[PDB]
Amino acid sequence: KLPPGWEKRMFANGTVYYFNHITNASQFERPSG
Ligand SMILES: *[C@@H]1O[C@H](CO)[C@H](O)[C@H](O)[C@H]1O
Repeated sequence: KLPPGWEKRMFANGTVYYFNHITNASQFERPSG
């Protein structure tokens, strides 16, 4: 589905984004590394 450590996450206002649990990185666009 997603690259190593990445998973979907969401803000309290209902806005969805991508988050890396291993590196603490974040993106509004679907990740590739
Ligand atoms: C939802 O809140 C986040 C920050 O919590 C961000 O500003 C988004 O743009 C907003 O839609």
